[PDB]
Amino acid sequence: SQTIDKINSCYPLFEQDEYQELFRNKRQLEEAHDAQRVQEVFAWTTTAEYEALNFRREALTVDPAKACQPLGAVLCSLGFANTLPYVHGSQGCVAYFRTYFNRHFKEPIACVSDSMTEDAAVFGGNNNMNLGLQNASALYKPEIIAVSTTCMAEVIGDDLQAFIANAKKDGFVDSSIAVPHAHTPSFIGSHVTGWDNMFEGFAKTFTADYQGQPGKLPKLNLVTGFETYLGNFRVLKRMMEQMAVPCSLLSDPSEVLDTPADGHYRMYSGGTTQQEMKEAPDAIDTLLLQPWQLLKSKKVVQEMWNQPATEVAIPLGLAATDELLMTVSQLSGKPIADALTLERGRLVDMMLDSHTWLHGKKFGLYGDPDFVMGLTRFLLELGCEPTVILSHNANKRWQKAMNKMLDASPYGRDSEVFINCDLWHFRSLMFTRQPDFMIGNSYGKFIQRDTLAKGKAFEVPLIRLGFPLFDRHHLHRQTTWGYEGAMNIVTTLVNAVLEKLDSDTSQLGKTDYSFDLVR
Amino acid sequence: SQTIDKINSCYPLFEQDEYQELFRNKRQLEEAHDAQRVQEVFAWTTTAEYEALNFRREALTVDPAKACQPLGAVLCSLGFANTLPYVHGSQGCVAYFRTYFNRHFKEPIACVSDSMTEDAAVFGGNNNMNLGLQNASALYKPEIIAVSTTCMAEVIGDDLQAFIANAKKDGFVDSSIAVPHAHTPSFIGSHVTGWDNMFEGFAKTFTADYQGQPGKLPKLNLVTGFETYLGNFRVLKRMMEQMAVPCSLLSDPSEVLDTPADGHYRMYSGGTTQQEMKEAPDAIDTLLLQPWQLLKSKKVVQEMWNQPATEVAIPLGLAATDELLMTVSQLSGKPIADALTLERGRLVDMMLDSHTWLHGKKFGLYGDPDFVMGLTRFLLELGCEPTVILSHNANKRWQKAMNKMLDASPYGRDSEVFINCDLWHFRSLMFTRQPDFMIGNSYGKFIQRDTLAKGKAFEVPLIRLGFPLFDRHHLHRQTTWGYEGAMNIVTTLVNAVLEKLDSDTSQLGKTDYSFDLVR
Amino acid sequence: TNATGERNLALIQEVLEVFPETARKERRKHMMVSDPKMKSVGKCIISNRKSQPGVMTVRGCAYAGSKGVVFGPIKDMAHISHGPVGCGQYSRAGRRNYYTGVSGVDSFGTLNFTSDFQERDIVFGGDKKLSKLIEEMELLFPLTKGITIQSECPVGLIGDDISAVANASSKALDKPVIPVRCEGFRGVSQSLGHHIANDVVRDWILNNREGQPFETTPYDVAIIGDYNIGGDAWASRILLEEMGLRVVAQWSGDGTLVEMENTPFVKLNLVHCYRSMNYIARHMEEKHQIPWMEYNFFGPTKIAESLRKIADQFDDTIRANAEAVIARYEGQMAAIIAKYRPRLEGRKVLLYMGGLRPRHVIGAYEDLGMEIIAAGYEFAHNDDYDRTLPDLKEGTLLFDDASSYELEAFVKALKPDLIGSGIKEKYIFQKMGVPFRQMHSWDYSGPYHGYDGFAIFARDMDMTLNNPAWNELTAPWL
Amino acid sequence: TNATGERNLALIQEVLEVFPETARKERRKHMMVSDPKMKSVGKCIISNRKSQPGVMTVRGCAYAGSKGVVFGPIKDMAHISHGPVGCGQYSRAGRRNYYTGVSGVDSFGTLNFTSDFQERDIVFGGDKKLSKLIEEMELLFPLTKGITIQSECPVGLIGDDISAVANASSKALDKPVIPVRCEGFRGVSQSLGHHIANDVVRDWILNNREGQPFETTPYDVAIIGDYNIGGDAWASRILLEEMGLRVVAQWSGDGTLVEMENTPFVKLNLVHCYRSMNYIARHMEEKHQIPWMEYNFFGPTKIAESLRKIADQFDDTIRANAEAVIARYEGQMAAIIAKYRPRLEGRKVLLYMGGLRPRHVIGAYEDLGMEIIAAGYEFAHNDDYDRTLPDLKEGTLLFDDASSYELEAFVKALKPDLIGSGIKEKYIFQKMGVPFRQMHSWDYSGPYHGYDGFAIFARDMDMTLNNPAWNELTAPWL
Ligand code: CFM
Ligand code: CFM
Ligand code: CLF
Ligand SMILES: [Cl-]
Ligand SMILES: [Cl-]
Ligand SMILES: [Mg+2]
Ligand SMILES: [Mg+2]
Ligand SMILES: [Mg+2]
Repeated sequence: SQTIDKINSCYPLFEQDEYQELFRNKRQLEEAHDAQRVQEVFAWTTTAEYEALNFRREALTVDPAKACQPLGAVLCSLGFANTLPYVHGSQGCVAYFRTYFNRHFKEPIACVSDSMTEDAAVFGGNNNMNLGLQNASALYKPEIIAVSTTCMAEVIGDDLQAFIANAKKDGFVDSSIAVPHAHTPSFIGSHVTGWDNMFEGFAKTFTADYQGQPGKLPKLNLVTGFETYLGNFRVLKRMMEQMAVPCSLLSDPSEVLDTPADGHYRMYSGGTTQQEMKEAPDAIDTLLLQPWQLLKSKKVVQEMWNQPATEVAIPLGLAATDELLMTVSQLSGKPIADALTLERGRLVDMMLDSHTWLHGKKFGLYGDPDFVMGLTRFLLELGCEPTVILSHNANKRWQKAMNKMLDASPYGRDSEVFINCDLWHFRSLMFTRQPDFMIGNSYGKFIQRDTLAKGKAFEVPLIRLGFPLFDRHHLHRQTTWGYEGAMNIVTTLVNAVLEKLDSDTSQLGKTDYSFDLVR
Repeated sequence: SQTIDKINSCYPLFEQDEYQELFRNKRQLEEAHDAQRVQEVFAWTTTAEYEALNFRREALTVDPAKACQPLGAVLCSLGFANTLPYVHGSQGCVAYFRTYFNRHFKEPIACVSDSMTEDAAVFGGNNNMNLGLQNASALYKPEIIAVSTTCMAEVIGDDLQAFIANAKKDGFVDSSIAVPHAHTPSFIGSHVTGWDNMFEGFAKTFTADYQGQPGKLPKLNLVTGFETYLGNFRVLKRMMEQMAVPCSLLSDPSEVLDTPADGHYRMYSGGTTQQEMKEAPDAIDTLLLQPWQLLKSKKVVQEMWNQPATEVAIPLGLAATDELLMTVSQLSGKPIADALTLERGRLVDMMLDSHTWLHGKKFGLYGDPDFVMGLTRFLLELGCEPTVILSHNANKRWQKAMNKMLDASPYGRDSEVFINCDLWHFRSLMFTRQPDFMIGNSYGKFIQRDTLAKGKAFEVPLIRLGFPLFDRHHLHRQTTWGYEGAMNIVTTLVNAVLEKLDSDTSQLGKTDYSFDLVR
Repeated sequence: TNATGERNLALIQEVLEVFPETARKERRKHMMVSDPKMKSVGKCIISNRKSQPGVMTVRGCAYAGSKGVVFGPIKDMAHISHGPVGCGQYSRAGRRNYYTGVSGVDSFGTLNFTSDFQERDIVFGGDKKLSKLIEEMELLFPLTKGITIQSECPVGLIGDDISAVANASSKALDKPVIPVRCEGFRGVSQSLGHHIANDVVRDWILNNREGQPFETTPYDVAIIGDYNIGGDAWASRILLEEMGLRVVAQWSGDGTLVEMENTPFVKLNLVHCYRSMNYIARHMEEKHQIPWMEYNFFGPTKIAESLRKIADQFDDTIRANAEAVIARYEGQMAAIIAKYRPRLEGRKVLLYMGGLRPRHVIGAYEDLGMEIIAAGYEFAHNDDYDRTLPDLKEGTLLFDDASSYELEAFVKALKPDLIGSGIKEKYIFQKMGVPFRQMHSWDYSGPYHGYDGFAIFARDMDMTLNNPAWNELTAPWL
Repeated sequence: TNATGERNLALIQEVLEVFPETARKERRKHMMVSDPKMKSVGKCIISNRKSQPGVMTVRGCAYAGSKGVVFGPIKDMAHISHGPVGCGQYSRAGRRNYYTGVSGVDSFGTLNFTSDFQERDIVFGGDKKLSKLIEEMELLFPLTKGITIQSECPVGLIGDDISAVANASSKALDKPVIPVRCEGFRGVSQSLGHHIANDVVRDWILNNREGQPFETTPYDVAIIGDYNIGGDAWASRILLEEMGLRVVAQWSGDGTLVEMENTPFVKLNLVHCYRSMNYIARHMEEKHQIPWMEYNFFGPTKIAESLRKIADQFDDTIRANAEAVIARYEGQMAAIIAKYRPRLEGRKVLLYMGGLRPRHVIGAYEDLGMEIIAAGYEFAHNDDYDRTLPDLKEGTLLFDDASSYELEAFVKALKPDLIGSGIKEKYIFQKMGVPFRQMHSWDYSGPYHGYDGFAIFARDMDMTLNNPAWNELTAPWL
């Protein structure tokens, strides 16, 4: 039942007596395991014994912490001006890529499929490509149609290059439209692989035959790789403007992912222009900011464009931001701006002011390989201990570099790094290694719940940094790179500590001797 | 006891068995009231009967939500370049003003006393003023010594103006130093009155003999009043730069409250310059952004500077920010910048994206009068219900304006406004009116703790917006005005709703049918 | 037709002028204007065809229909997304098919089990990996009652034989292990996934307790086709149990393999979602002689009609019980109409959802005084269009498998006061200044079924249509 | 003196050069360099003098010493900040004088009770308001054991008579109502507030149970002058009870009116903070013939010394117990020293706090091999400086009531590795690149007394002195 003055949604409607009774009655018809047996099995799943069995898996994956290649190609493609992402293959994939980004960004996501079905399974997807490019061009009027693929297309071996040439020659798509492509098999690598593959296709389309000369333009290009915080595209531009060093981001979806609600729907907004991509080989250099995933993009830069591809670490944290700005200064010959040095000192002031709550705190963390390395680095710089470090889509070379960084640090002595392991592995580790907190995305909420069910003393609270973030709003606007993003990370970490300490000391007459006003 | 591998601080050290035994033994020497009696009294303090007696108070104040005048004079004084705040009177006051701001800003706070003691109580404090100005000048070399008073100085009737005139006459303070003053009696008004009184002292000292001409300089002055968010000073300057309208803030402590940790202590940094204050009468107009407390500042602008003192609401929320920009545009003749209309539309997108979690939510809130009026207005604009609205230091004229606003809103039908009431009064209202959440400062943690002790169903979580914020770090960096500040507010409110809903639905096997991944 | 029908026929013409001539002619057969004198759509519309390539169809795939819709909600079984990692990750906990249990222990709906195909699996086949995965599953998740294998695109394309693996593993574990060939390249939309899944249930689940004793009552029923979005099926089940019926099974919201195996013993199948589960209802009538009927638990008019018709299949005791249940909730219903109908009446709605709700929720909107000016489906068949005609006012725009272009153009021209559609549509229409409610996920609210759900539905349409922020899209200086 | 002493005497002369002549000469008598053969300071330093106007002294007032330090901690009494609103608000829950209880019900330390003087109270006097306040307090806070009235500056200046009010209200309530004339202009610092408060305790609390039955033991003691910062007094109490003593009272950390009233029945007073509570200890010796002794529970060297001396006031049983307690914690101590001494040995520390800790913590620092290079107090008296001399290395700078200017100049010249001081000093010295630990509030950590506190102290000094952020104050390009 419901009362008119206070209508209850699902929770807490179903807590009402009539629904508790309903559930008792339904449970009699399910042949439910006995409650003691369920409790026994749950307790068993929290043990070291269970963990050893869990870590023997070779074939089953449970709660993965990665997505497939085309998702990354779509995000890359969204970063160019007047570009329509197009995924050649089966349509289910495109409903899911759009929905996945919709729920993180809270924004519309334009992306089409050419709807290959069983017919296309037999004959090849050439008809779908021809009609799909013609219909997409007619309805959405893109300047660029950025083609990637679904696994069906890859298995059947559709020749993308040849289909796209055949479409233009036959008049299905106007020749003035740019149609970069990339093969993005979801059974290789992950969504970060797709992003790098898509970027290589844009670079081929816009620069293959170009006679470039590095330093002809006194600019630097920046390439972010797969990144879903709007503030990171924006802070890079802001710091380069303070440095007075001209810059293009190559793939910048930060305007099309944040159009205003002003009565108009804008499918296209901002983004890297064709002029910026076509003149990219003339820059001094191109800085690949997530180096572990930008592998083919480094080959573009060095082999096609004959630029240095000056190695840079992901610009997360104080030291890594310092290194980015020293690299920008060395390449450009311009001094670091006094406003940036002031911002740096304010970050250090925050670090000193908050260090007693962070020093020695233990964290678990997971995510993409570049992000996990960057955040692990900054945690060591804060005097925190990243004890459990997992990246499902990382490789052995990355894991070797991680252990090298950890071994060198006073704060990496109890740190364990896991690759090709998923969140059901991470869940066991939260039970056995019990860090103070875990840093993850919204899938970590289930692990927090699981650890709390063992008991309040075992709960590992989640700190949301990463992707996807589906259960809080507007975190996608944040910044995690530069001094600005390090300020966010410091504030988020310290206040997570303080919120948990307040909760633990909030029991009137029991633990509130330490419920201090001032912290 | 302690083990070398995991040293425990106070909490949770005192949870250990040996300390629980210590406490049970110590309790036997206290003639404690029995637990049953203490429980009975706690329960009675949550009731409507206790509330009625609580609201009969005419003499006892418990848990005030205001501070005293000189605190606000110190903060106003910190906002002028090379200015040393000086409080004529008893030194205990200055130790407390410094400490109070140290704990909110996590920064050093320069302020001196002239240490009036029993001798000055009988002779008056003219000797303390002479020596105090002389010693402060020598030690700290300020360009401006900005003098306010403590209650001892007020009660004994120290003639501030005469004392300073004597110090000048007798060579205790050099002619190169400006010494603006204000009487700031703590038994009148609150800290907001001290800020306004201090501002009037600066206006007299720097402008009284000046023959100004409004619009000789094509600029606007802005006066914030008592404000402890660094982002609010910054956002105003950033929006004015985007408008291309020259501006000065008159009192801007945001640089001296955020100096870098670079190996140097800087007692002075930034601030309104003497040139800005002295040329203030030549601006087009001065906009008083917290109008209820800026009473003598309005008389300055109209009676001394013969400027319009165009009325503006505190620029908190979407409509009040639109109204500030339309006012700036109308007075300057300059159009609203396209970047500001873009930012406005992104705030509206956020409001639409998050509205289903905020609509109909009930809030209690307290703070200073201008802040509470602005936050109540924005909550009504979000379709929230500000059911319990308290401002300890607000007056009857403010209350009449609040009730007029609430009567005109569909979302103000159940709202009750309380003035001259404190947080013990607020505590009863959280028990009897039980809003969903309460917006307040760190003193509200004890009310959250008290409501949770009645039961989990009765808990009213605190959302921290106001001053002082002592138990989280770096919230003083944030912004609450402008579109930028409204984005912080919206994000803060919806994610408080979602954090609470996750917590409520996080019991494995019980309420986690609604622990949804996507929200 | 009337002046609305004429304006809508002109609008169809104007909207479709953008399409290349071939697609244009094809698309014109997917839209029409309703006529209250028409019992069947006949030739007026076509549906369940392939989507036009490249037009940004809203549709999903057969794996969404099978794993995402029919099998994923079954709480006591582990469902494997078999293929590369994407499909299972994007559909992990996206659909709010509520259930109670202890996650990862006796209930598995929020875990994503996958065989995470790598290139090696494409090249040598994934059947050995699947068999080893199932062994590891059983070791780590011993309380599963059964396991399903949801094929993704590559599995049939590389020639794997998951039915051979399922047969061998079922014997090895001594539990049902059920193979589903719901590769997304099959069919044209989510719809073929439903059909595929119903055929699999028919062969691999429904006969599992054939010939066994089962204690019946005269009032045993099953809820067929309610996936318990936000607890919709619980808000429905309560009314049927209050009317003296025993709900033996719920397919598949909060559902169990056990309940499904016990469904052939019921007296009457109650079909809510006709599109997704009419197949198995027809099968149970033909094989087990169990009658079935379609019903609608959206809003008071439909609920009362449904309770009375369901009770009419039994006897006078259940007939009297239906009147008693309706009388019991009449004060709640009157209060909801009195508070919210004045805030909503007269306002115009556009609906676009998958295969049931675009017609099914119309009564509840009409109970709140609202009018449907256009209704469409992603993947419905012509028998769904036929069933939509009785609840449309003359001249209403009725359409099928719309592109994003077409939805945007219909919205711009028709200017509905409120739109009900999905997550991919939400943030576009909000930026256009049109109040929007997600009518798949309930915009994280619900339930909307039942008497308790009608309160929430009314609350939610008012909250969003009348929110104060819709008056602020234009800056006040513009 | 030695080389270190000469450098400090030259630094003294250089620092004071900025002061106007009058102040310069006065300030010179507040600083000296220590001599290890000196047992008394004599004429070498002066202290407990007014502060210099305008110099930014660190000191507070007598209300801070009475309300904030001595009475504020007593949990079972309500303490009224009587006067305008500031004093009570800035001192609300600033000092971490821990206690257990039910806030607002049987324990009141975190509530801020005040009479919120307004202009009419200054013109017409506050006694009528105070009497009404106390009636309202009794109605809303019935479980107080007693009430104190802490006067702020205006009260005595306007001629109010709170003693008459306290006597009348005590009769009406049948509970102790204690008037304190601790107006902040009285005296020169927090110190006179201590002395005022002790005299008030002497006359309004201590005699309340004279001649009343009380069941004693031979080993009854009171902890005098431990305000339980971060649970310091609990970490001290546990050791005394482990040694076989009964701690009848704790003054006043986690303290009660009842414990204080039972204090004249103990066998021995154990004074930790000499400065704040030596007055009442001497009084109890005179009036009740209770012996008292000073002790120090900072670090293992001082704890062992104190346990042995305390036990030497009793009998052979407590003497043996002292050895057994020291032996029981030896392993713990040795493991702390072996882990943290190597990380801290040889580092130099400057200390600046109120009236006790600047000398009291030196042993703990020495137990981790750290060296104190300068020590000063805000408000100590010459008997405190006398008590500092035994624990300084020859030539150490010893100073009194330093301005911000002097402390900054000392730190720039001495270049301590670590500073221990208060909240107004913390953020200045951190920006100067000097590791800083709050040694009043323990930087929100503690306890630091006792064996359990030594482990936390060591962890904390290491945490801050060796933190990796201290190598980042200078940008890498500079
Ligand atoms: S879009 Fe239902 S035929 Fe199917 S997931 Fe939604 S309108 Fe589906 S009612 Fe159902 S619970 Fe659905 S809302 Fe039939 S199940 S393939 Mo998207
Ligand atoms: S500054 Fe103690 S004589 Fe008094 S509050 Fe701190 S060095 Fe006080 S030990 Fe004590 S608990 Fe203290 S730390 Fe004597 S009580 S007026 Mo500021
Ligand atoms: S139509 Fe449907 S969702 Fe698409 S793949 Fe096919 S079953 Fe699946 Fe899958 S891993 Fe990624 S999302 Fe695809 S490219 Fe393949
Ligand atoms: Cl990698
Ligand atoms: Cl006011
Ligand atoms: Mg949005
Ligand atoms: Mg700081
Ligand atoms: Mg169950």
